[PDB]
Amino acid sequence: QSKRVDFCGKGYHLMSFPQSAPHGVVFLHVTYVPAQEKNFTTAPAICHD
Amino acid sequence: QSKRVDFCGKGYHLMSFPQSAPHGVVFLHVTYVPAQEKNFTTAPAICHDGKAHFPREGVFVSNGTHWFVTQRNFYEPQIITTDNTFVSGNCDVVIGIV
Amino acid sequence: IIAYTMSLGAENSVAYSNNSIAIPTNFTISVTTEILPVSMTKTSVDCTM
Amino acid sequence: PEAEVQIDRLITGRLQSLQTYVTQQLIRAAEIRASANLAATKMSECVLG
Amino acid sequence: YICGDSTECSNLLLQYGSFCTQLKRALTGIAVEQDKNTQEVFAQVKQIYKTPPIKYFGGFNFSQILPDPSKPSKRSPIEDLLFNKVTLADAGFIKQRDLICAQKFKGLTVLPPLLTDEMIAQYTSALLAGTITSGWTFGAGPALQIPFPMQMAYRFNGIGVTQNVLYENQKLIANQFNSAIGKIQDS
Repeated sequence: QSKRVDFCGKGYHLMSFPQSAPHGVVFLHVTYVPAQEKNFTTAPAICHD
Repeated sequence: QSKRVDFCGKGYHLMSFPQSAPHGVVFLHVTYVPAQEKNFTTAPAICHDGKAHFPREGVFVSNGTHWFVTQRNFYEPQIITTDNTFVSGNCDVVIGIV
Repeated sequence: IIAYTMSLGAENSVAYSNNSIAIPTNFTISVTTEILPVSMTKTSVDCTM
Repeated sequence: PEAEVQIDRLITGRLQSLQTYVTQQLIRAAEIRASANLAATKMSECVLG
Repeated sequence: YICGDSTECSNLLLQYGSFCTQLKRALTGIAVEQDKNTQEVFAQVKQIYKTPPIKYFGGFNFSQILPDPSKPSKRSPIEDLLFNKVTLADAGFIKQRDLICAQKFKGLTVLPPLLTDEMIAQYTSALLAGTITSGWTFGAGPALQIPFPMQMAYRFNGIGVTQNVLYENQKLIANQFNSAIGKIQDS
């Protein structure tokens, strides 16, 4: 599994499957694509006591 | 953010900024460079009462009197707790345990 | 104009021992440039001219 | 008038031979450059990290 | 190469003119490119690092890869073995029955490289001293010393293996490493 961005397809890479082709190879890059985001209010730290 | 060494500039890579150029591209590689290091006495493990203690994320260092856990790329000493360390084995098998 | 054997680099002996470690207490945010070619000038040649 | 065309035949032979040699040297130099870029990448990513 | 250099044959290469200069430019570019290739591969450090005079690294024996000072080449046993297994045919020297390098008399010379074998060996020695005494820290800033078992315990965490696996089997891992380095010369 590769952490290289867009080396193994667009998105967060999970798996890849080779397939034989005439004079070449075809990869089926299984990537994790985020979807349906929602806005939230964030903070760098929480002050308790 | 690339973990490949010297692929995105010298140092620990943080960001890069492309710039347009005639017949080319110019990258501005923002890297993290450590500086102002100090010598510390280290140990692979801490022997408390027969158990061997190893750091979860950091490193055991000493200032000469007391031992601390600090993170690996920045000096930030912390008290050696069971939250910072994990227990594996006993004290008889680790070479250099203190 | 002088001629010389090239200085291959600075000389540094790392203070190695079996129980000493060096950890930085500060840091430096460094920005460096990398100029790298992409394309070249497209030319077209007339045969008979 | 006849030695000129004989040596022009020979000189064009040596011109073609030298141009062929430099074309193969440029192709092999591109191959060695690709191998050396791979070697430098392996040095930086295997030895320095 | 074209003309016998005892003749007016060279007075007809002016009829073609810009062709020999184009080869001399192209071969000069190839030569500078080869020197650039060697410089990019081996000059990865700006400082020449040295090992400590006590070569004890927690049981890991690096004597077959560190340079041997008892030999004038200042190379490792593996490097001294590698230069002996390549039947080298360069002629990058001034020294003048005949061998294959009698092709110099036809105008075909060999230029010596900018970095000699000793300087490449010193770059390799600096890289080895850095990666033994400092880990990956010398390649991303200043060299930071660390014990080599502690370095290997950092390197076990990079592959998903906890630190106590190394320290409870340090002698075994050192013996496996020393056996595996010794099989490189045999292979």
